[PDB]
Amino acid sequence: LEPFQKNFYIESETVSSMSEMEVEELRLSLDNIKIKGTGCPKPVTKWSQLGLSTDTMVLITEKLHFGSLTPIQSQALPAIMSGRDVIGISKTGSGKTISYLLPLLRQVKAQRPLSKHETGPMGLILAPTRELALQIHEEVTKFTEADTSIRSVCCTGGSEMKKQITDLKRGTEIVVATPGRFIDILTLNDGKLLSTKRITFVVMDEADRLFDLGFEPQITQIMKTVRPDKQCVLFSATFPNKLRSFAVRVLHSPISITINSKGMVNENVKQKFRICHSEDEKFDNLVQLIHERSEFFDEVQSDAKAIIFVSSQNICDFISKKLLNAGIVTCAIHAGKPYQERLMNLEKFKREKNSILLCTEVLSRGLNVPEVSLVIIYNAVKTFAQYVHTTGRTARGSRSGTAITLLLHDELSGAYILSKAMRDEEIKALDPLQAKELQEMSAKFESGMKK
Ligand SMILES: Nc1ncnc2c1ncn2[C@@H]1O[C@H](COP(=O)(O)OP(=O)(O)O)[C@@H](O)[C@H]1O
Ligand SMILES: [Mg+2]
Repeated sequence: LEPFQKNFYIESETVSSMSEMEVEELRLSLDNIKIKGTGCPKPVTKWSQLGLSTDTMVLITEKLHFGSLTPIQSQALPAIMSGRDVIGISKTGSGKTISYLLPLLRQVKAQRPLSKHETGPMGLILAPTRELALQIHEEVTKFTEADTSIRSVCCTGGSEMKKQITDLKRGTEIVVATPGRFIDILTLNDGKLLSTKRITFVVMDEADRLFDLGFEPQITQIMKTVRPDKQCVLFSATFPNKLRSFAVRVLHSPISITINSKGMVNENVKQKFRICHSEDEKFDNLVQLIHERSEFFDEVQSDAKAIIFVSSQNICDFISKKLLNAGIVTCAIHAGKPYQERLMNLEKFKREKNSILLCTEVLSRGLNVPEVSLVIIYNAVKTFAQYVHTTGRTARGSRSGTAITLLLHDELSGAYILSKAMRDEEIKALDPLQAKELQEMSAKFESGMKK
């Protein structure tokens, strides 16, 4: 019942100044960060936005040379440092260790040191295997080497547990342990060797594996004995129902952070693109797509509408007229038409069988049209939010249709977005060449950015 500080995070002015629209775009760009729970702070983008110690900043930026945070770090660090229970779900190799380690270190460092009668630890990291525990312990050691105030001990079934004990005799601030082994240590020396009294921070790492390998009973037993108001975090590559059930029971008002759990675009949407080398070739492709649609219609005839999004009023006027020369009728809408003429076009589009709407991307914001069978993005969009909003005009659950982007060969940010928004399955099903050109473009954008 001794009071302890859990909430340390002071949001930097740079992050505070970020608008909610900017945060949404940032979360999309960081491998589709999705949050559940209330009061999650904005994600950070620099190590310097976190109030880390000078020494930690040196290790991270000058010895490990980390230049950017992973998505799970960007969002999990501020949330955990704000004292919240957090569930973090992110693919293997995405930096989950540091995501919990830096906040653990901060909380532990802030507390009253162990008195001579206190065994520790203050922090507990549970891992499903000896090998994993040892790895975590290595990281903990690295980040605590320069600081005498924090010791770590790795408690596993590692050859000489006898070499683990003698160490525990001296006390420790952090224990990294497999769950069965931790419980065993709790009974040694009449329960006087290692105590849970001062545990304020618990981490469950590789938590799906903690459960698969049969540790739920041990972990339940551990949670029941740690103080109820502990901070607890759970990190894992997957989040099966049984683990969720455990998490919900055991965590207090947790924040859930998932990194690319589902597609930012509805999975039923068929995403496509065509790379063109000039506006002329782009228009030729548009006409061809429209012709292929019409052929399909006859074939089917043994109401599927389309929207073409363009960037500007001028391009809208221009394409409407060119399509008409090619014998293609459209309803066009852009801010240069009076309100009545826009309504007229909307109602015509809705009323007419297999109609085509030509619309500027900004008129699409407040667009009163039902979802459609086909979206053609004539001018490739350059943000994730625009791409999700535009392709979303064909998202209709199981009855979703097709979204096609006409991409110029120098539209590197457009390629980058496609490369991240399309499904892995879609990218894999691409013709080797298409996939090659897309990746090169994406790569070019990526390098061009940092450099
Ligand atoms: N921001 C970062 N930039 C570069 N490398 C990182 C970053 N964060 C972590 N790493 C490194 O990436 C590797 C995998 O990190 P880890 O925490 O083991 O991933 P996970 O736990 O998600 O599988 C490790 O070598 C780790 O030190
Ligand atoms: Mg890990």
